[PDB]
Amino acid sequence: VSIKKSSGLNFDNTAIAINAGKGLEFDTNTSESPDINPIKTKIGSGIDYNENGAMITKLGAGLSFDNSGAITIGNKNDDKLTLWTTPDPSPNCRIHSDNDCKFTLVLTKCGSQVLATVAALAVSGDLSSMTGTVASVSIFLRFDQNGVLMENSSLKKHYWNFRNGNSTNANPYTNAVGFMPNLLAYPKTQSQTAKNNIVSQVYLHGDKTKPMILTITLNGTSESTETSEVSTYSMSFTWSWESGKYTTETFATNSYTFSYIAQE
Amino acid sequence: VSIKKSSGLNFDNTAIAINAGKGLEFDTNTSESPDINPIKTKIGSGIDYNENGAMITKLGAGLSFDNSGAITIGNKNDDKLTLWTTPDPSPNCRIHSDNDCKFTLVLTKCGSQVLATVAALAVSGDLSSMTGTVASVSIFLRFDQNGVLMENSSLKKHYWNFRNGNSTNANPYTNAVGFMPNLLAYPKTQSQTAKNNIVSQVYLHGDKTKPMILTITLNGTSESTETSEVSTYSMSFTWSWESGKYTTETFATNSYTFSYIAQE
Amino acid sequence: VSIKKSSGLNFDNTAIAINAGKGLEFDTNTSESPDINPIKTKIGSGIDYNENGAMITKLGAGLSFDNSGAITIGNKNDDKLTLWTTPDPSPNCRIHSDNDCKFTLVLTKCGSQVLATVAALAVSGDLSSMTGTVASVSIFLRFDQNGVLMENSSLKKHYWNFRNGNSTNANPYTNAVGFMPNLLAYPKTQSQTAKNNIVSQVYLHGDKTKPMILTITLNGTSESTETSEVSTYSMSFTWSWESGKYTTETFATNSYTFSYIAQE
Repeated sequence: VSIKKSSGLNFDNTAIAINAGKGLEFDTNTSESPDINPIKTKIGSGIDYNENGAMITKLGAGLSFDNSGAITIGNKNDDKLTLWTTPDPSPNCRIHSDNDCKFTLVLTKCGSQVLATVAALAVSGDLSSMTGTVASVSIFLRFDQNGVLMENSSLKKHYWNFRNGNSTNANPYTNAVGFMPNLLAYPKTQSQTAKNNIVSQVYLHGDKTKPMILTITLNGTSESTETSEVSTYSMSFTWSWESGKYTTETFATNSYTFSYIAQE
Repeated sequence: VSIKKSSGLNFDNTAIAINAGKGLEFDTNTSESPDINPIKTKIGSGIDYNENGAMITKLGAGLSFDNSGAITIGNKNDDKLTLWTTPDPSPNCRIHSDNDCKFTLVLTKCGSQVLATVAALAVSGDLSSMTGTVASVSIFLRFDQNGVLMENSSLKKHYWNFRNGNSTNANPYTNAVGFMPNLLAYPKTQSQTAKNNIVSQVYLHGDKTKPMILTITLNGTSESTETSEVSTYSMSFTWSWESGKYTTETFATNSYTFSYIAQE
Repeated sequence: VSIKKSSGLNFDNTAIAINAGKGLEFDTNTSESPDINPIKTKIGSGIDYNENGAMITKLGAGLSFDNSGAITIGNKNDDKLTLWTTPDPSPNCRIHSDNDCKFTLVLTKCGSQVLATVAALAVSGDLSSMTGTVASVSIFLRFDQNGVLMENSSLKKHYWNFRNGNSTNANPYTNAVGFMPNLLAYPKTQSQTAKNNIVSQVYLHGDKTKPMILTITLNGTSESTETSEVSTYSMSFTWSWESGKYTTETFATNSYTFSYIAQE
């Protein structure tokens, strides 16, 4: 028996056998091993086996296959690079009384930063009924060390979750630290550090004659320190204006875009 | 004829054969088949073969090969994650009269949101010659149910397509739904719902003494309801100021950044 | 000897050999080659070999493996899709005198655009001590043809690098053109082209009563034309307010979000 060792064949005690090297190996966990030890590919990270025994790239969060079977950015329904209240939230927030507001917030992770958009809409009355001697509105979000929404927030927990189409995951998320405001950039503190805020002039109902100041706070003064409810990450949105004004108006803001350094 | 079956080979009808396992198969599509089938690799979604027969990961939109043969994000040339008018557009928009303005708009898909940058430059004359009794400028985009720009838009159709280097795709796109404003978040309506708008104070020619208000509208009020030309998605840009101002000025805005929840 | 050609084996002049097809080849580099060449997988771009000899997807910038070993978007210990000064810079910038300011700037690549966040803080005195009939503060970044920070810049070179956790890359970056402002969209010019800037009203210390104008310049008039130090790309941040105001105040800004079209 003459073999061509120059092409993957060799001996083992004068017994012919295919000399497999890289990317190749023998399936040890065969029903007939060592007798029947079929040769197969040696895979690792990023690759997996199809139900049909075919090798495929194992895709994770953020990726998916297109039509030609190529890998593209984007997710097949489930999307964990987006944390939100859903694009069209039912009353889900409290400003002065329970469920008096529809709060909209979409956090999209873009690596070291989070791109966000926000909008609020009262659904129980005019400003005068939600403020008192106050000429401001405040919506706050407190998160534990895992990025999980805490009870002492203005937003109801049920529909604050990762994206799933135009809705959210049926199951509550357990970790979103990648969406939290970076603690080195925005430390926890009682002192209002300029860098912790994003301050702009906005307009009630988009009306130029009805200006307001929107102040967004990352950690810092928006952190909860109450006994038993100390938050690690936090973020609040405050709208202020000249006392006496808009008393009869209905609180309704225009969508607002902003971004911040992420914790990880 | 001694075969150590523990190493890939086997005995089929007293004939030495290769016992192929996971990730390996026999090419039954060779000129000389099924009598002579070589051993090829078993591959599925995410994997392909180049001309040299080597295995490579099949990349789609958003991904590309690093000069080190690594998979990285981004397509310097053909890029389906960017719908724009090119960065250096020629007279391509109509404010008052044909081609009287250069309109620059870049929509960059960031998953659940679209990050965008906009700028406009009149190239035919001063504000007076483009408004009339109106102290404002409007640029609107109408899209069919597939995200294709409709005839009833201020922007011309030729150079509004997916990115390719610093220019556009040669072939007109047929779907950009993932770039369209989310209908649940921004419904089509005859009503000025605050959330459908983004409103900020901008400055003409970047001069602090020449303030203007910029109202970007998503769907809703910017939708086209005209018989035969009813849009599904739309966005408009309106710049307004005190009537009787900047009559001899050239309309030139600074670059503005905003983002919005995408349809998908 | 009989052989089953329909199963990967063939005859080369009476020599039994394995008929290698797509995705396979013979390792002709072994210590025993060119005679005892084992059979191995033919690999190309996107794929690499484990130390264990297994096949794995070769991941580059922007990608990484998660728990289940799947390919996911995101990079912790090395993110070349983020060029920053680190989230918590020590004095690292010069406004009037050396190290008199903590300049924070994060540039995150989002395909065709760079998403950015900026914030500055003086750490040596008040506004009067940094101005003098000025009524403004400027911070400029000049870059060479590779996107490498130049000497005639306000920011110290040391900690302006790609991201690594909450710090920077141990090694100085040699190319970041991908983070530079597009030259076609924002040309180099002694002329103040409206589109080259981004202008907004901000507030000192987030105090509604202490407004300022923030002018960001992409290339254009921010480019250095000095002999021997002629920048290719550049960006500047200029804060101006009404003369005579805020002389005893310390310069502190709120975080500012903005974006621009990238060079590549």
